[PDB]
Amino acid sequence: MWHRGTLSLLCSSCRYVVRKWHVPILGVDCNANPRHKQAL
Amino acid sequence: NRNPSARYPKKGNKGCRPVCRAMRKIRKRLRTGN
Amino acid sequence: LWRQSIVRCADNTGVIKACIIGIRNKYGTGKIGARIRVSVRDKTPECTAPKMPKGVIVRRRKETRRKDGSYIKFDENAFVIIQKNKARGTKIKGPVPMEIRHNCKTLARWIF
Amino acid sequence: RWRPKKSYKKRTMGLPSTKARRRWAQMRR
Amino acid sequence: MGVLRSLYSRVSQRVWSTLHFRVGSRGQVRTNKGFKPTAFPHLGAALFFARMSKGLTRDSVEKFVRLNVSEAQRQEIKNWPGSVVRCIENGACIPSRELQSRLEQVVGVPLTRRKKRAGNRRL
Amino acid sequence: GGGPGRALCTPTFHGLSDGPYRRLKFSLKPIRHDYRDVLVSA
Amino acid sequence: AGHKHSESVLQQFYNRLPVRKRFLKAIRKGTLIWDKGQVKIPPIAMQGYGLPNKLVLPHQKEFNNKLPKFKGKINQLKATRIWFQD
Amino acid sequence: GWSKVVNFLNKGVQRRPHRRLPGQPHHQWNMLKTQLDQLVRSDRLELTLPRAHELQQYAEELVHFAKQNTPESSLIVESMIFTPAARRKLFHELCPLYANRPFFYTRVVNQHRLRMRDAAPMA
Amino acid sequence: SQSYPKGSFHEGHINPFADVQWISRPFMKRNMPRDHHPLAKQHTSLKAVTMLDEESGNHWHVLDGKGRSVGGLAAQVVRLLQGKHRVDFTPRTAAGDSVIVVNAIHLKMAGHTWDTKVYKFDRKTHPAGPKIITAKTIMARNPAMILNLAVKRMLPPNRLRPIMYR
Amino acid sequence: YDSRWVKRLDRLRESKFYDPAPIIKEEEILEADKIHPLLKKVTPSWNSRRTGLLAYKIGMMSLWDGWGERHAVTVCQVDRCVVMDQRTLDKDGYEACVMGIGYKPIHKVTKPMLGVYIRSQIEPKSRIAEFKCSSDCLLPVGHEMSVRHFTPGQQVFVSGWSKDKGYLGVKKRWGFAGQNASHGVEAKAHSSPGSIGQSKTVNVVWRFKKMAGHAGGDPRVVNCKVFRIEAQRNLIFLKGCVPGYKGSLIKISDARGKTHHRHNRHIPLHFPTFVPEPGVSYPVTLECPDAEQDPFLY
Amino acid sequence: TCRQTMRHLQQIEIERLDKQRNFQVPLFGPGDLMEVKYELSRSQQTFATFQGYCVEVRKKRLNSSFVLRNSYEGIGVEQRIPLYSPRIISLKVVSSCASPTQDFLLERHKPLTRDYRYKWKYNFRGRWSRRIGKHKPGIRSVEKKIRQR
Amino acid sequence: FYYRFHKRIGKGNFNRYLEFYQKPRGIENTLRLRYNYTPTFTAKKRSEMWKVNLVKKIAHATDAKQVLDVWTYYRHRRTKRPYHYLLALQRLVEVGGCDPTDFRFRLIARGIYRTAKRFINLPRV
RNA sequence: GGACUCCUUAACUUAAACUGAGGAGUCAAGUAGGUACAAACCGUACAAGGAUUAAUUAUGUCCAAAAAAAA
RNA sequence: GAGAAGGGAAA
RNA sequence: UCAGUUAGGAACGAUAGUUCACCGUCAGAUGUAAUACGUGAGCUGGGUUAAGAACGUCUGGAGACAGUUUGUUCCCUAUCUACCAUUUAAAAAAAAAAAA
RNA sequence: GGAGUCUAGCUUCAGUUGUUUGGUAUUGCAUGCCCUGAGUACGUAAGGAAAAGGGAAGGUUAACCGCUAUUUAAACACAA
RNA sequence: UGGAUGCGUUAAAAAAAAAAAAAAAAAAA
RNA sequence: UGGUUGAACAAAAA
RNA sequence: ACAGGAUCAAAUCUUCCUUGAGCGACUCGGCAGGCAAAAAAAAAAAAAA
Ligand SMILES: [Zn+2]
Repeated sequence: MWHRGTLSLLCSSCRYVVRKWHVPILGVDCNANPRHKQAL
Repeated sequence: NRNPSARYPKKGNKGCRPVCRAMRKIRKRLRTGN
Repeated sequence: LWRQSIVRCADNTGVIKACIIGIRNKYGTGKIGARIRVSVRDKTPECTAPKMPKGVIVRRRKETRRKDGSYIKFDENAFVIIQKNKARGTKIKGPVPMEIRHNCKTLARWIF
Repeated sequence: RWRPKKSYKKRTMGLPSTKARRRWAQMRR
Repeated sequence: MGVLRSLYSRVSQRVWSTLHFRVGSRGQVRTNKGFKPTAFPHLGAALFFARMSKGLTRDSVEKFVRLNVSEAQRQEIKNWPGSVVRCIENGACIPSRELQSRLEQVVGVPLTRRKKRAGNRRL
Repeated sequence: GGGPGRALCTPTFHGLSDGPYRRLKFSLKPIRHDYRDVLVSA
Repeated sequence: AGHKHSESVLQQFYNRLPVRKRFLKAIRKGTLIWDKGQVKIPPIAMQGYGLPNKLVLPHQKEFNNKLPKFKGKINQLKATRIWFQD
Repeated sequence: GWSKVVNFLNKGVQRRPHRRLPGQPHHQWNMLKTQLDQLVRSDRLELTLPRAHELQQYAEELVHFAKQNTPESSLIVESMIFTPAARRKLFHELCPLYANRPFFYTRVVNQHRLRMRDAAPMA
Repeated sequence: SQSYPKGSFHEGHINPFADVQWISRPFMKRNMPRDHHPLAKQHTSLKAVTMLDEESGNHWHVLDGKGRSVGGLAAQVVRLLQGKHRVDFTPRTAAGDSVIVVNAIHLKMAGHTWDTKVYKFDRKTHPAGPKIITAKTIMARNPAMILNLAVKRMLPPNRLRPIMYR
Repeated sequence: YDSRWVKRLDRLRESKFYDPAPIIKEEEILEADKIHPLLKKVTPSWNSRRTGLLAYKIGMMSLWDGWGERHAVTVCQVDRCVVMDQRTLDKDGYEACVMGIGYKPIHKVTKPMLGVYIRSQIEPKSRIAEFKCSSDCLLPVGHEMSVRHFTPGQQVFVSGWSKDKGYLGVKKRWGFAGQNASHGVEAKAHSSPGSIGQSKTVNVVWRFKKMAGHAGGDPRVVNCKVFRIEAQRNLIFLKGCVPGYKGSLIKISDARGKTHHRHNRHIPLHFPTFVPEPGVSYPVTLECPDAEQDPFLY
Repeated sequence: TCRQTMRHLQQIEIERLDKQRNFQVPLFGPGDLMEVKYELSRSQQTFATFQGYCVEVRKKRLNSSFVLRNSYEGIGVEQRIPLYSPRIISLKVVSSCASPTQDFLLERHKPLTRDYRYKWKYNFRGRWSRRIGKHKPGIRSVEKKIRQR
Repeated sequence: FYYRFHKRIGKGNFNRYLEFYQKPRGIENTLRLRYNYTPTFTAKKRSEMWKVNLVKKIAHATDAKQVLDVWTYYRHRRTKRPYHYLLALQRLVEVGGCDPTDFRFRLIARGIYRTAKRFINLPRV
């Protein structure tokens, strides 16, 4: 996962999501590129 | 930063404390940057 | 046995004595059959061994406890050079204990 | 100089019982 | 799954077989000193309360009863339709004295007024 | 020293009048052994 | 506190918070914030969208309120970039 | 000092089988032998309670080995005793006197009084 | 290896744009307290009962804690314990009545407090600092402590606090 | 209560007056007179946990196993360990077996304890202790625990009290390094503890700090392997070492947790305890099973 | 009673070991040449025969042992063997030195006198002790003492 | 003085708690309440007035139910005396007896057994 | 040849209870209140002395802690 | 509803 | 990189006053930082910052050098806080005499 | 309003609330090296794992004295 | 006929465990 | 919403 | 304590109810044991006459 201080949509299939990690975390999920998977 | 000068005033001080920096530093930054 | 101990060579490689420079014992409880590294201090004119060979201890002066309650000790501390999991020499002089855990035992005349 | 790590002194589980610990428990009762 | 289950499942596994050797709180509503079976409407209710206090499953209780009871009682258990412990707790079937004794051995408390035998005689 | 509270807003208990039975301590008198003698509790 | 004789006012404020050390770690790292007795996810700044009015100056409130507003959920959000407002 | 320190410092301590007298071991042995000789000559000695308790065992040993009448026991008694008067008294009076006594030829009596000069318990 | 326990936000929606970002509970949905099925609908709550005893002078309040906020109940309980509702209140005695609170298991804390809150207990000269216990752990072991620890620290810190606590 | 020299001499002469050794049988039969009428077998459930028992540490000796391997072993004796009562939820609020062991002279016993012993119909006991257990594993009052409670080869969790060593400094109590014996070291520093804490910042000495004190006398637990049992004298030979003095009380119970999962999962155990059948013959001495592989293989 | 129980257990263990043993231990002592054949590995059926002179017999009932010593190819080697070890196959006396000297070395004896209570090795002067006589620090000689007596 | 009194967490189990509508075993606070401030006149009078009111209400009672109710009401007031016990027993006999197994009467019987050796006229009891 | 707050400045790393200027306020040499806790901020119908009356100052109104939510 | 950033804990 | 209900651990030497380092062995697990660069009323005193004395260098000199050397008294019986040990009790010292 | 003993509750290394014919279940945990899986999966070859267990060193903490070593001792009463 | 120590031997399991020093409906001793 | 959940997912919503 | 109570009245061996939890449990009540002596690593080991 790409750990960031900011999130951005890199392509048309990126979307924003909330992950239930140690805490609630914002992130980006992508069907096309695994490298587009981000976590703020 | 550290308490003796970085401490903000509180309701009842009218924005001033005897050894405070924060207010004047903020005003100077607002006036001419850093 | 421990660091700075002086040990003889049991095999016929020509090394007369060496000084232990590597061993895993914090206290001087160096067991027989323990892996050691030595620095050669005396050798025969024909000896071809390296200056810093590794090996295993086969004899020691301090008594060793056997699993059946017996105790065995020798009159010298001796080791054998090991290379590629094999003894560099072809023969090892004197008797050796049974607990060495290395096929070098087969090169000894007696296995007690 | 070189020093050993001695990380065993930081152990927090499996500590043997001591008079100090038992006195502590008595105090906290 | 793979050679490893989910960590949630592993934690639930560890917690599933927790066995405490204490009753360490008097603020709990559970079997304790001075338990009275008659505080409940019937034997089924008392048994359910005691089993829940112990933290045991109906299946385990029934298995213990079946494996420790006599041969004739085992045959009766087999003949009975459904699960005997469930029926007893639901108040659908009346247990026998041996069955009740094994249930009491399991749950640690009596389910009816326990009768003690004295040797007293009036002259 | 002072604190987050108000120094002079802590009420202190006191009497709004004076009288002669402030310090009269309580003590036990002897009690009847025969309350059956009273008609109300005869 | 402890072996740190003198620390910053902000660090002391974090140290005094009555929460689990891992939520406190999130607060220190900036993925969570302490606000009015609660631990919350920080407000989200969305490029091209107006911020919540509470975060802007009183004279800027009208201009901020006149900006476009997002009233959906995180899945619907089409903003090009987002980050925690600070 | 403080009396409770005796308890504090003796918590978990064993009693010494032999009470140690002042000086080095050779001096202690010489003192014990001299006092044994004097005890033989006088039939009774006023001592401190610990010293009587210490010398009793050597008196018993002297009598026990003197009775046996063998060269080995004679040499043992010789190593224990110093003076010809003590030797004569032992062999010619105590041995016939104890001929039929199997053991336990001495006694220690606590006087239950502290010595005036130094408050030493006496016996 | 070990990892964080599953909190209340692992079992429901999370809306980061809302003030109440996720619903928090003392336990999981399957672990929340409930009434035994056949032994339900037999009881009702008067929610509050008062007993006056003019002879001994020790009066009693009995309160239902089902559905009440911890702090909201604690403030009222502190008032009653101090006796500030009485015209003969005196700061120098435990001048209030006695209080019984039931249904502490059903107390509510708004927001994410059930997941976030912790309680500290000092340990003198202890190198590891105070012992910290989780709010969920306290709710599982002894729900009454949740109300007790709020009431205690809402009471004045003078030497009368233990008496009113008792 | 004799003198020091008298006690020393009696210790020296002790050996000359020992009783002749008894004759140990090979097999024994148990009749109804030695079996509690209410003792009956039970098949355990998942939660069933048996009771422990009490023994006296007697001594230690070296024994050879089947392969010829020598093991140091500790001998413990279950000296008339008898169940005296049962704790129950309704009657006591918890579950356990109360066990008394040993013999105490009546002139040393107190009257109320004498009444307890008379009610139990037993001789005066030396010590009494509880063993928490499952409801199904409760034993009947009056039953006498036998070493046959433990299957040889099983792992046992043993608790005891360590001996007292008196007042000791840091060097002997905690093995502190001290200082060099030479090189100008001051006399007070040869065996000193050195520093005892941090400085003005924290301004304390931390609790549980290691310092001088009265050493020993702590409750210590260990694991042992049941090496051998002799039913005639109720002797149990446990592999290893056990805390305490010779003649000190010892609690012995089944291994638990990791030890049970790793060692006792397949060794069958008697539940609630060994339940003899009248008329059947049993071995007097039982040994633990031998190792499958030859210990002297290398 | 604990010690007597230990003694009884020792005796019964010795009896069982003697019953299971298939040969007779010979009479031997210090100075005797002895040959012991013992097991090396049971599964591999390997054995070892050691021949050496007896230098110690430690009699402790069940814990009794004996020490043999010999030189092989100029290398000394000595071995302590428990007397009742079940891994011994055979034990024989090659040569015997039966003599009153051997009987003495085998027997336990007692001090001739009580003079050992002097403990002369503790008749010493310390480094910082005051100079009583011309004795240097350490153990003091007794020549002057004897001369004066 | 300092009144040391603490409420502890304990070792309960309330996860997936089920409500049976059965009372718990005991009250949480069982440590003695030792007041650390001296009472006032009214406070001490209320504390001590049971010594009068108990005997007065025993005399006024004309039924075993009333006698036992009064005794139960004053159950916690210490310290009861042999004449208190004797007055209770005499009033019970006069009113016409009661069930000797009623827990209220069991309080009296257990108290009598507790103070048996301190009775001067045990035969009257 | 004083300190701090405020306004305007020069020097400083648009740093320092830093250094140096021009003016007001407090302290210095001014209590009791607020501002969490040892001068410099807020406020005073500023403290001769006594008392169980009263006032909207700053600033508050869930509890510690005085002060609103009838029908 | 606020450096509410003394402690509790409130819409 | 991120993450814990934070669980067990990371050996010794040559030259050297050294820290950090360089080199050698073992191992095949660089750890980093703080605690008055933790700790000298707990230890040492090698470097380093007095009196002596010498070399180089500067002055006319006495003298000197953020140059190099050799020699050179490291105190304190612990009152309080802290900690580790430690402790019969209602009584087994004395006294406690009311009611009117 | 008394005593003897065994104990409940409370306290304690780190820390969590995670369980509903046959019928779940004492594993929280974790340096390296060796053996089993296996020269297998994977790979053109070279090379080369995992799930589950077991052995041998090394070290740390604690206890213990049957053995070993060191150091120390002691040397006493069968027979009526 | 023995004692201490490790250079010897054993264990490394239990923590609701081992264990403890204050039974407590007693609210004015 | 589902013990589905270590750095993994499904349903519904707008 | 099977101690008290109910009944068209109980298998020997109580069908039930009461006994707030039959005083936490079991005992004692001329019970209980601080110091001395004599012993004594924690402990244990002497009946009185
Ligand atoms: Zn994408």
